[PDB]
Amino acid sequence: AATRREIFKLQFHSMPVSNEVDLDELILQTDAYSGAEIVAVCREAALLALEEDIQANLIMKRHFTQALSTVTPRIPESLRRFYEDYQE
Amino acid sequence: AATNRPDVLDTALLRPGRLDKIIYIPPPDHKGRLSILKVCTKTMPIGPDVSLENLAAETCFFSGADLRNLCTEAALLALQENGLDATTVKQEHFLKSLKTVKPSLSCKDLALYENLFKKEGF
Repeated sequence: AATRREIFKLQFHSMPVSNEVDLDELILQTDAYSGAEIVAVCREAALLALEEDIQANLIMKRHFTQALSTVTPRIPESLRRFYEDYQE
Repeated sequence: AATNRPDVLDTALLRPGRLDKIIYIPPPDHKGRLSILKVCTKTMPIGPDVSLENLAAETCFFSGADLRNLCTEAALLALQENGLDATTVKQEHFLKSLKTVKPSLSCKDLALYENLFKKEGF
């Protein structure tokens, strides 16, 4: 959770994001996400906010809900259970 | 001659006249694993909280080389978590290093030798 907050803070430095979004709710929904996929969620939510008003200034919360439904974790739950049982 | 897979070996090499007095190198036991840990922790500064008998009870299916890796990595974790200048290896560093050193033996390999042991071949 602390690593994913630093990945989100590097990408939110450049993009114009509104203050309506909640960062803690996005951290909880992006469990089992690789670091390259958090860049892809932030890139796709900027493109979806451009489509509903070419001249866009800010990104809302509803774009992030649609962007997380399109981009999924590639890692299945069989490999998640194996790599946590190997450390135990 | 030394080998670790003696099932592949030729029967004519193991004959009276060629190669006799076969000796078995036992995978270690509890009294034996306590003596390996005293050799490795001879030079290392060990604090007086560490008990080596409790570590040897939890240790099972270890080889001799994996006991050397456990004392190496528990010593490196004391330098990481207590700075570059430290004279302390505590008991909790050894238990924290059991999560990152895994056993390299099983009952599949161990019952192979004790079957050849039983005639069959050797």
